[PDB]
Amino acid sequence: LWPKQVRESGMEGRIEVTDAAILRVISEYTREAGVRGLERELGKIARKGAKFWLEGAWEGLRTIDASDIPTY
Amino acid sequence: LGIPRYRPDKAETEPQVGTAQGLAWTPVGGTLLTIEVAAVPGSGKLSLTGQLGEVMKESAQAALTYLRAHTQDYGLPEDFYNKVDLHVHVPDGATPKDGPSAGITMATAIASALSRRPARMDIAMTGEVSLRGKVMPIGGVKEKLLAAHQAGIHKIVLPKDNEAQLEELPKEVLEGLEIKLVEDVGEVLEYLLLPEP
Amino acid sequence: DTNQRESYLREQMKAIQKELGGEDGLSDLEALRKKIEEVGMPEAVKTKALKELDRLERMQQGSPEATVARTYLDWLTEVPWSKADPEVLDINHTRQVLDEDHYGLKDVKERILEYLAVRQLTQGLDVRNKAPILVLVGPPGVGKTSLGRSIARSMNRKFHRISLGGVRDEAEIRGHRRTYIGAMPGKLIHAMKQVGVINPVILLDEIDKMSSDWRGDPASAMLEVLDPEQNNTFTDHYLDVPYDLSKVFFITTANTLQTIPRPLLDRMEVIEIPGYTNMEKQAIARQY
Amino acid sequence: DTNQRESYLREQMKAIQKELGGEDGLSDLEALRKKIEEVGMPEAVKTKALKELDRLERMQQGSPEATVARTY
Amino acid sequence: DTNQRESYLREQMKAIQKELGGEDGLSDLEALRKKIEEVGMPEAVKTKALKELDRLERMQQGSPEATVARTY
Amino acid sequence: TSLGRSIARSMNRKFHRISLGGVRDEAEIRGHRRTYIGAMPGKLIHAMKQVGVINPVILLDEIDKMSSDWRG
Amino acid sequence: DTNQRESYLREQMKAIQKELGGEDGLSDLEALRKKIEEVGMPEAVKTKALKELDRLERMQQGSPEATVARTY
Ligand SMILES: Nc1ncnc2c1ncn2[C@@H]1O[C@H](COP(=O)(O)OP(=O)(O)OP(O)(O)=S)[C@@H](O)[C@H]1O
Repeated sequence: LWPKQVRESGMEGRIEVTDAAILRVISEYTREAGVRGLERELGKIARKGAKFWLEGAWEGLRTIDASDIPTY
Repeated sequence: LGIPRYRPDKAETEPQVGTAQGLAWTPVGGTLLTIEVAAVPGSGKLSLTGQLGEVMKESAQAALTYLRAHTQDYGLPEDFYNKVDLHVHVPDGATPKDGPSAGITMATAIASALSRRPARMDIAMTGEVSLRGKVMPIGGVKEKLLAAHQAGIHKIVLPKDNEAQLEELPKEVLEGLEIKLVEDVGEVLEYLLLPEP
Repeated sequence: DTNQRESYLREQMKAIQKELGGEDGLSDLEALRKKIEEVGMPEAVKTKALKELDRLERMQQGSPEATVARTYLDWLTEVPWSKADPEVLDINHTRQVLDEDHYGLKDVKERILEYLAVRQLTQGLDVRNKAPILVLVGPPGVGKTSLGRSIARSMNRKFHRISLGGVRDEAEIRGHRRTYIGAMPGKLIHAMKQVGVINPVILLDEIDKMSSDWRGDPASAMLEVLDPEQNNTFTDHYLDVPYDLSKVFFITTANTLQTIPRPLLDRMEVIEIPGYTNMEKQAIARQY
Repeated sequence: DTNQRESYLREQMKAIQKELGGEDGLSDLEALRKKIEEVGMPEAVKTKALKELDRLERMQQGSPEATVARTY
Repeated sequence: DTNQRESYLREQMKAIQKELGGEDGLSDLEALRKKIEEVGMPEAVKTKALKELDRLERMQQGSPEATVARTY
Repeated sequence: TSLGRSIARSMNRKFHRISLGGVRDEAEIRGHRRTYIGAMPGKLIHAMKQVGVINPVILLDEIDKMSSDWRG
Repeated sequence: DTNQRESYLREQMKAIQKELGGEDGLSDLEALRKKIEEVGMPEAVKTKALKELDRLERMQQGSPEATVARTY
């Protein structure tokens, strides 16, 4: 899904992702008994990644963390 | 302009006994569904009045279950529920937002009857009641907020459990507001009536 | 011999057409047949344009085709095919434009900047087209034309507005049965005609107040235009060659989060705009 | 005299209109036909394809007689 | 015979509306060329007056486009 | 009636209460469709003829129960 | 002789719709008619069938006199 949704929203995949957050994503951010809202939350990953990497870049090659899940 | 088509301010609109400020989000505009319920000795049969549907009646009984858990808060005897037949009008008796977002407002109308004492106006409420008498987080928080402040209402009632959505609110909006946050149905219903019993 | 033959044919049908109709249907036949060429045309539109001229040249003084086909030719020419303004893909230009547009709920603006931060990235033709429609939900009267037009001037396209308050048929999302006069396209086509490009921006307002209880279902017909590979293939009953409509930015004001259809409750991001605060509106009026 | 001249000139403009309508409309029903025989259709299927080929040869620029047959 | 006697009968209706028929679109015919100059000097009404000047010139009882140009 | 007469003569203009409520089409309002037979003047243009200037005062009478035969 | 008389006039007018006039749906109603006159029905059936054959032979555009009659 992260290769899928990150490749489908214009981005090459220049920024990356961990999994200690994605367990917190599926536990705290989509309480559906399916996977579609996980795809939506990964959409918003792509969105906020494109913004905070495009409105001014604190780093050029980053990776999203479980410590900044609320931040993202 | 002409004659003022409304009041100068919704800060004072004569706080009545049984007026419950309905913070729904209607299609065209955001309204105050100021619904009413009046208390009377009766038979216990909850009167399904004012175009009630399926979830509204059980929301009313959800209110009275919590009230039956908490009779002392609202001036209520132990066996009052078997001798009250409460009537209600719902403008848009079919739900506009298709949800009981005015569920605690329906509860407020019931208890504002059952106190026979003023539920204060001008401070508008929204949220869903629970069988355990708790305020469940409400989808679409800011719509209810600024529906109220669109009607100039300063003080808005919203779930405690949506303190999470509180920080995401814009920092030019709450400065004219104050959002007292409630997690159960008791403290919301206790604040919006000054004489709760 | 052959080019003089075809030249004589064209000039003689033009001449005897002008001599017997109402100056070619109130100058309008030759007006549209030279307004075909000043607009850039796709080739199917040239073929259809000749057909519209044919349904008009069979009678420019007799059957309603003298008027409906004339208006059909007007629709083809008035809607500028193969015509696109040099838009500007930009972000902080838009940030300062939504600064000069007044205060705003301002939550919306980061959803906007969010969307357009995706719209700078490179997969595909311009950017790869997997996005919600970013539906505005709320009342009337809040700045669903203000920030809409502010975004329009921020990215430099043709703003317009098309309310959809209760369209009963596909026949006002398409045309009516364009064999009789009175058949007219939808107001969507009226707007797309009225803007001078192929590829403007838009507000879509009042979709939750739609009503559909007949054979032609406009909800399907507005699936036929909201979906991106479809408006470039969408065609009226009035028109016969699909318009190049697919490169569009598109916001949408609904007013109910519920009564909007579930096959259009996909592909959407709930932009909750309620009313403003007192102070917001006071300064809105007070300095704009 | 007025009605006969109106009708005769109406006659030539209709006739050379049919000329021009046949001249500008081409290579679409042939697109239908080369789409017929590119598809491995059975005999009943092919003779109904011929049935809606014969449902063509009508007025087609905005007329319901054969345009729905063309889309068909 | 019913159809063509109807056609020739309304043709004599047109002819008696034309020779001995003074009350027709020919009644206002003199007022037209009398008042083309009282149309305004702005281009909006002057252009439409001059384009109806020639479109009107046909017969005002039987010709179709001449009646709309006549009334307009 | 006398109301609007006093309006236009108070504004030194020509009042013309015109029949627009109960017109079968856009035919006494927007005029009947052109290039062929079946047309009558618009009552707005009746009043615009009936005033002599670029600046009148024109009634639109009884617009409450409007209906029209044009699809529009 | 009378029934065959009305029938001879029937296939004559069905033929008239058969060369031209939308080719009668490539003799669409004729199949219903020949199936009426082939399969041996009761006579109340045959009378309402013949009067619906008379009720046929009309416009074919979502109308009650031809399409639901074809179903019928
Ligand atoms: N928040 C605002 N700040 C500044 N100007 C505004 C704002 N809202 C509206 N305007 C201006 O007022 C115009 C329309 O005002 P509105 O009352 O918002 O009407 P409207 O927005 O078109 O109704 P909706 O909400 O779009 S259905 C806009 O085009 C702006 O010029």
